[PDB]
Amino acid sequence: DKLKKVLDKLRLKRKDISEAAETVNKVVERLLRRMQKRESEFKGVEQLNTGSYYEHVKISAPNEFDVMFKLEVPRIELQEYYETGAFYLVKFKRINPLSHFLEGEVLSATKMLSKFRKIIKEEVKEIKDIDVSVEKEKPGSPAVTLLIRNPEEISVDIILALESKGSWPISTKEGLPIQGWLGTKVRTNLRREPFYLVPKNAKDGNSFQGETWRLSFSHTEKYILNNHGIEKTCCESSGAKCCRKECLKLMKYLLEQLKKEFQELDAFCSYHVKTAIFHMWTQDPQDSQWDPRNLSSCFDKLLAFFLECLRTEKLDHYFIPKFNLFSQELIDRKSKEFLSKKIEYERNNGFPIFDK
Amino acid sequence: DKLKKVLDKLRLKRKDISEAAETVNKVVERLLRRMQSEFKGVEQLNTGSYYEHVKISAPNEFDVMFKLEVPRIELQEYYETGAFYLVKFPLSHFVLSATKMLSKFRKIIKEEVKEIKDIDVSVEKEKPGSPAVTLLIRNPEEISVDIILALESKGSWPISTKEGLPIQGWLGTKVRTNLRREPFYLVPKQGETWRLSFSHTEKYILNNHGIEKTCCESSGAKCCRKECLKLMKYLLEQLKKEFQELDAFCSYHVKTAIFHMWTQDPQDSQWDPRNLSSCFDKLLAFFLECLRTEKLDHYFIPKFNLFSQELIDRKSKEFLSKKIEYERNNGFPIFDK
DNA sequence: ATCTGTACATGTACAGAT
DNA sequence: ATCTGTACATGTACAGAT
DNA sequence: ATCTGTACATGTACAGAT
DNA sequence: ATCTGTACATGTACAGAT
Ligand SMILES: Nc1ncnc2c1ncn2[C@@H]1O[C@H](COP(=O)(O)OP(=O)(O)OP(=O)(O)O)[C@@H](O)[C@H]1O
Ligand SMILES: Nc1ncnc2c1ncn2[C@@H]1O[C@H](COP(=O)(O)OP(=O)(O)OP(=O)(O)O)[C@@H](O)[C@H]1O
Ligand SMILES: [Mn+2]
Ligand SMILES: [Mn+2]
Ligand SMILES: [Mn+2]
Ligand SMILES: [Mn+2]
Ligand SMILES: [Zn+2]
Ligand SMILES: [Zn+2]
Repeated sequence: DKLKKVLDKLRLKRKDISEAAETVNKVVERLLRRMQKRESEFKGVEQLNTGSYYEHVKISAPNEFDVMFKLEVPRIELQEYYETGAFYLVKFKRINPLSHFLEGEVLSATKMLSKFRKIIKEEVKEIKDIDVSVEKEKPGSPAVTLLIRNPEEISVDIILALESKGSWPISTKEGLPIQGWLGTKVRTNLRREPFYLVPKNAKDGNSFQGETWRLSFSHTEKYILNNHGIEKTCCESSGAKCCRKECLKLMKYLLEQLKKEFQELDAFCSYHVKTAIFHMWTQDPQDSQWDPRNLSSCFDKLLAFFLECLRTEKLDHYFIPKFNLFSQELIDRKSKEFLSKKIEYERNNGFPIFDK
Repeated sequence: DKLKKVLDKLRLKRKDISEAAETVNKVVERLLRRMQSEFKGVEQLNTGSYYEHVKISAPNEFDVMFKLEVPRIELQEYYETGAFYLVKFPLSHFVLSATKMLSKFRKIIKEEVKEIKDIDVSVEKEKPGSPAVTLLIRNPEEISVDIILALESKGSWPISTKEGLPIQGWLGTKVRTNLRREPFYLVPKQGETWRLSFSHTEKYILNNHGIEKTCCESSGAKCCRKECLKLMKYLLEQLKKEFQELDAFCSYHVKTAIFHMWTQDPQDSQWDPRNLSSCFDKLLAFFLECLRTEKLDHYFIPKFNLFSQELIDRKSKEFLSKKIEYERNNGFPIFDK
């Protein structure tokens, strides 16, 4: 009852969805078209909608959309970047529209993301129907973000991705541990899907950065979010309804509200809570451990789990086990302790940040 | 005990599987070579008990579709039968006559089988009522192969199936929609009549049969759904072996009955291996109810009654009920031979 | 005359709305 | 409960290119 | 267009642990 | 008797090379 009314707050409205989806699809269509025209290096690029809005876990308002422009790159080998698991150099044996981005065998991420961005910037200029601009480039972002004033503000991340259809890299062998939850045939099929590489695009000044790519599994996460039960009928019209997505929404909201207020929490992002809950879904595979009548227990055990990840400084990538999103090298212990105390406070005081 | 012991008997042996399959693959590989003639573009889809892992006793009967992609055919229902259709609009020299198409198809097989000199393999006399060209093979052991000619249509499933495949509370709506996006097939049966085939859909179900995704997987629990199919298949095989009065029954009847039971009883825990006996017994009970009411509807085509008087005589159904009721109430003597 | 990328046409799970 | 807009998977048509 | 290569599902088999 | 783990065998989906 307490949290059922928070979810009612977080529920998107069909009117806002229509209006936001109407505009967003128009801009994305045009951008996809221009990509195909002339002698564009990105001809052949294909579209994949990913992220919260397409998983039906986008909360509060349909105001941020993530879409991937994926380019199939054949004949490709990969140099893992310093045993980090998630970052790679892309190389080419053979000797190609991507020639202008080559740097002798190795493919440049920033060169390719700059040209990409240039094309988007230009194509946005020729849009007089709607109020749309390109956000200033952010470090670490593989995206070209559109800022739309549809009266209301709307972000769109155009994510540039390489597509490889070969078997996933060995750093993911022990990843995606869904055998006791979605099972082994689901895991095999998912791992027959392509894998994706997005530009790391850091500006830390370290070697290789600028030619460093990062693995992406947004497509697999989209599948998992919309096929999340041990029973095939979970949340279907002739099935029982679980509270897995509702729990993700509340956790997302906790982090969003806190992040709006305290900039100490800049290190953190919603992908953290997304990863923590994929683990909880593996830990607690049965649909009967996400009964909507136990919403509070379920939300509380997800918080308990997240608290332990913050304290023990460990939150493994769901797809790349050896990569720790809560490593010291990524977030201070101070930043983690600060969030740990803020979560315990909300936890033991009636969640007053939900009423803001 | 009894039933575990019987299941041990019916279990195929790795060695016999290895021997039969390599010989069977040789003939199908060679036959499918030849076909791509008017059947160029024919693709091989393996079907039936052996490929569903419910073949019992011996690997001695294999089923194969040679399906043919055929575009924008008009379909027309046969006097409201449900499952039989006339087909209208390379294959020009055949309304598409199933009889005609089958015969040339047959002619090719026959011709090519005559060229095989490394395997003892002949073509069985044509059986009226069979859409199959059947091969009889001798390794030192007898093995028969059904080469099934199918048309493949990539459009919506016909209207008579709209209420079919009632898997919604079992395998669910997403599975049902994806299955119905697969193509549907048409198979020869009056001379130009074809029949719908869903062997491809039945193969997926047999191998994705649980309400939980992990059913019968390495990180899941075993159910006894396939063992019940095997036991019921065995009971009918042994009865037909002995009673010519049961000539009109076939294993597909048993298969159809258990699909209904799997829909009636969707939860994996209703098919617990610790409950093999009751599960078997309630399958027997359901099958007798089908006999008693003369009603066993095609799982994909609900109006089509496989147990109508028109196809199986009232006498034959009561004869099979008497014999099953007997074996049921006597501890299955027939399982002992 | 044919071929074929692009995009209309069809159907339905999901979840908001009445 | 039923009605219903969006997203998305797959089947097909046809303008414009061959 | 056709075929090999790869991965892992579905089986059977058999011994050592329960 | 049943269960676990390893070995052994076939089927099948699809990347990619020719
Ligand atoms: N740090 C990251 N590492 C790996 N994948 C990430 C990371 N950040 C985002 N992604 C992927 O990109 C998608 C879009 O990210 P985004 O930050 O918009 O979050 P979201 O999941 O869409 O939710 P919301 O935008 O409502 O916070 C994520 O769903 C995830 O699949
Ligand atoms: N009357 C029928 N109607 C529809 N499909 C049928 C019919 N008879 C057989 N089939 C299809 O052809 C397949 C092969 O049939 P067949 O007679 O070989 O039985 P089976 O299921 O393979 O089992 P087994 O040979 O072990 O008894 C079946 O599995 C089914 O898909
Ligand atoms: Mn998002
Ligand atoms: Mn984003
Ligand atoms: Mn068979
Ligand atoms: Mn057969
Ligand atoms: Zn659910
Ligand atoms: Zn099972």
